Amino acid sequence: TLTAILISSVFASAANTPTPTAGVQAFLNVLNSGGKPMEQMTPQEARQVLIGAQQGAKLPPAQVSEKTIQVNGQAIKLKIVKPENASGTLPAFMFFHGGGWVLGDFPTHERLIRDLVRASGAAAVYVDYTPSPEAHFPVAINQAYEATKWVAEHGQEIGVDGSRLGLVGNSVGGNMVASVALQAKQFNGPKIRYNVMLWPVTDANFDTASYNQFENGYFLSKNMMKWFWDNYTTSAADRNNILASPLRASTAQLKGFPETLIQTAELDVLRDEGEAFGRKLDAAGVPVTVTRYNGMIHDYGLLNPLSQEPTVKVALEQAGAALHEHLK
Amino acid sequence: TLTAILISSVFASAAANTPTPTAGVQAFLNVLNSGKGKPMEQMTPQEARQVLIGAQQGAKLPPAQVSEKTIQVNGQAIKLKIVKPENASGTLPAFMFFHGGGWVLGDFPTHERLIRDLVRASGAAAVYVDYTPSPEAHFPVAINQAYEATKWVAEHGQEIGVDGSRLGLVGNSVGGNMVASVALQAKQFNGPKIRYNVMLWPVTDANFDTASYNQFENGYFLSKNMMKWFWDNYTTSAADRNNILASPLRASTAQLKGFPETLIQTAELDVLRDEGEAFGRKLDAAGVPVTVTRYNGMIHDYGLLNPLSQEPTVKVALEQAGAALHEHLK
Repeated sequence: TLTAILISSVFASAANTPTPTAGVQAFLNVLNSGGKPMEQMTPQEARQVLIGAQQGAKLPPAQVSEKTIQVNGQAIKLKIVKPENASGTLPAFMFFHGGGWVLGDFPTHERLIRDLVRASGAAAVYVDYTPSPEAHFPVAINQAYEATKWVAEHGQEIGVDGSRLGLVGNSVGGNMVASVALQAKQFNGPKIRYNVMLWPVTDANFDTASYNQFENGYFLSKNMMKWFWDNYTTSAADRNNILASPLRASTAQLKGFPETLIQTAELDVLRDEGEAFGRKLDAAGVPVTVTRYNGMIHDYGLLNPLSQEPTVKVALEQAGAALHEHLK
Repeated sequence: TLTAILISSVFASAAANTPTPTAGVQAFLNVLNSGKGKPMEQMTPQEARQVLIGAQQGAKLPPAQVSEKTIQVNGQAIKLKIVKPENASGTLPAFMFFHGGGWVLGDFPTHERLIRDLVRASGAAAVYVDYTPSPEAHFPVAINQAYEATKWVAEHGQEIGVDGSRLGLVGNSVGGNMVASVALQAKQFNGPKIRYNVMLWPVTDANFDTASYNQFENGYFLSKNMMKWFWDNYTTSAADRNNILASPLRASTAQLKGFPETLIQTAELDVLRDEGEAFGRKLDAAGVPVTVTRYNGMIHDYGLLNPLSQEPTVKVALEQAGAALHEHLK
């Protein structure tokens, strides 16, 4: 009886090219119809673009606190985010924000951070590193490492088990994850349970296939990336330093890197260098997972206008679930 | 000074995003491709079934509870296997589980480790459906059994300790095809309600000419000739292959409107990769909430094959599928 209907005309019908999802396309359509390119702005002007765009988002419940640490004649501001009904001592992850070294701060990233805390059950420790061009390489990655060391050694002071410590970051913050992990390897600690590199920057080069395919029109442009790198450091030697361009590390330099998750966006100039870095990690014996989220642009999980995109909600839940498993 | 070390030669670099297997997947392929047996499509169904049975046999299973129930629908009996978290007691949401194997291969034991992993990661009960294999049956027997079993759980789930109103659909390969087929029947027949679909490296079209079909046609376990053989055992009818319950990629936007919220996982080095990703794009164009995740370095059935159950990507991918399902079954 059913089989007759199933084979009938009731169910008759009549190239995997990258395209944004409908929700991402709607965001891009307005952006691309707008004005002045970011690389022609001052740092202050560019910072305000992200501040104004992120302002006023609905924040999911979480507990936020603040601590300023003193390390090696340096004050470092931390913002600590915990699940709303947190009790007892929690594992933690450092959180390194994106923004091309020039942009970004805690409020711009707060919704993303809260999403990752909720999905992982772990405390986030945001590091308020000095932006570029006020500082150049390697000021911020040094601050990031020193703050990581402080949490590992003193984390009980903020209710965290510093022995169960991850590193999480988006974009240049994902670069910062790799930079802190490589410092920790060279300096014999602290131990890191897991890295989450969200759509990371991994190389000071602008000629991968994805750089060419998504050069303009996909929110993050090639020229923005060049501007960001120029504000960070114009030194060829710095750009050849694995703490800036971790894609340039050899297999031997990557051996022993922490277990890692890399998320990439299908329509992101940075996609190919993030995926390539994952392949290099695996060749060095590092346990690594690389997930490409189709239809997405760079910073899909950051931009508050995209916070209800189905892929965004799933991707961040999935990053949190992986983190939770590795912080037990 | 600390900066001095960071800018120093200590950190100078000592040292094209081409698809390659991870080291662990390559090790598995080297064992597999070392065998001197004949191609699967030259085997009898029984011989081919034994290949997958043996590949999966003897694996460590993570803790879970397993039970069985045979249901009677429209005069036909359908065997179910029900998998719950080890410490389950209390009503749970559920997902139907449709196994893969090209319609010819597969069963519960071959898929048990995968099913248990998804149950543990999601907290939900799995209801495996023992559909009739091909060529013993052809289209649409198995997808009808799958739909009838789904309807039964929705209406009678209390009998197995499940809230049938919170019901997902999960399957790998042709099982992911079966997810879409059951969802499209449910839309046509006005129920049951489905919270979430998880299509794991699915078959979506009876065509063999996508770029991934050509790039990965041999050497990556699942071959183009295997896929043609599986389809041929399932149905050689052109009309059936043009039916959206067999080739859901051929559905129009209007036919896909209202499909349940969906997660699709694809493997980078899988003939089926492109049709799975293309189906996700079609769902999104029809207003369906859909996430498509490609796992790099993986072959087809990365999450099924027990020799790959300790591959880092596998463990993470299945945890991530379970987390998405948990969020949608609350």
